[PDB]
Amino acid sequence: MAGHRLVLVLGDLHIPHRCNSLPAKFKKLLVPGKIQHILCTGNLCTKESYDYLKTLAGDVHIVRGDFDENLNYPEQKVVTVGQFKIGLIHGHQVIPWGDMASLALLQRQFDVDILISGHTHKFEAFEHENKFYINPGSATGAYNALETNIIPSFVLMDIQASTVVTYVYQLIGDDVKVERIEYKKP
Amino acid sequence: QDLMINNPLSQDEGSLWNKFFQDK
Repeated sequence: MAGHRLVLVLGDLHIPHRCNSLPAKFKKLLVPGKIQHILCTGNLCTKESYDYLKTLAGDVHIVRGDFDENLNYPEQKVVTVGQFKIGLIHGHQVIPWGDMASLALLQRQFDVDILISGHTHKFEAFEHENKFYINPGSATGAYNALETNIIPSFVLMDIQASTVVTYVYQLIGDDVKVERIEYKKP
Repeated sequence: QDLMINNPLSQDEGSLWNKFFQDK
């Protein structure tokens, strides 16, 4: 397992106004000393949650959600991890939410292999036009302005060579379900 | 293929990732 890069992807926590904490079964998995980078879609919404992320990994990347208190977070970011250029945006900018053509234009504009967005509180992990799209969902299962019964989720990317293995963690009541999706750069 | 065991955050004894982190 040496030479892998593990990247946590999460957001739409909405602590403390909608939720008080990540779920206990998620905190049991999210332990220090494993994850190298964190890419957060935003909506923390306060420093308490940022400080929590810093306990998991030193390298924490956040973009500005519509409800974040911290107006210094950037609107969007592009990072390179391994062979992959990765875009990050919270996604309230996309109307209607999750709109494929909108996201595909961002992919082009950012010039990224993988585009990460949030806002919908619905996980996504799929390939379109040989690019990869991720949405980690809401790690706390916070409601959104359209939806009340949200499954908590987060994502972990395992990046090695020209492959990313994307793990999706979902809390179904209080049992965890994991899914794996592989993407290989063309 | 049980992804509860086979994922990088697995806390399962049998997990290869778990084994990897144990070595420190």
